[PDB]
Amino acid sequence: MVDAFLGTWKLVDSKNFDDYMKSLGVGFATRQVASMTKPTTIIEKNGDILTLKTHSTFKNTEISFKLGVEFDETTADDRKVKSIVTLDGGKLVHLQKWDGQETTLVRELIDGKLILTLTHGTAVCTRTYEKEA
Ligand SMILES: O=C(O)C(F)(F)C(F)(F)C(F)(F)C(F)(F)C(F)(F)C(F)(F)C(F)(F)F
Ligand SMILES: O=C(O)C(F)(F)C(F)(F)C(F)(F)C(F)(F)C(F)(F)C(F)(F)C(F)(F)F
Repeated sequence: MVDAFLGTWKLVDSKNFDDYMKSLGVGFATRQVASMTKPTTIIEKNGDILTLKTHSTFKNTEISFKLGVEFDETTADDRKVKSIVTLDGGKLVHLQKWDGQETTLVRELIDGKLILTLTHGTAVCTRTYEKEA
């Protein structure tokens, strides 16, 4: 039931991303660049395999994963994590686990916009994406 997430999305709003990055220990110079970067997220499916690409002028990432099946991931900030993505309440919930820590990356559709909520520790960041043709 992931179909409405699929496509190409552009960042159009960000709240508290610096807080989130700082909670994860990202260095100030990197946070400075990241705060001014507007990534493009591409979400594709091939049967029950999703691929999620994040493209920007700074860093790119790509993950592929089966819904509800754990996968190894190396994050943009070089954390080596155990990840799982599942559909929960109509949201794509990506949970990353490493060193007993956790962070969630939750995507929900609200009025045709894709809202990404990032939570680590007490930091909660909300990033809004709009669909590109
Ligand atoms: O897709 C997005 O909009 C996003 F927020 F930029 C992000 F790519 F998910 C991200 F959170 F920045 C991240 F790259 F995944 C990150 F978590 F790795 C990090 F940069 F925030 C960290 F702080 F962890 F390094
Ligand atoms: O610590 C880092 O070096 C990092 F995680 F790679 C990052 F630079 F923070 C970063 F994630 F690239 C980013 F800058 F935060 C970003 F803004 F590029 C991103 F999050 F947008 C994207 F997802 F593209 F990596």
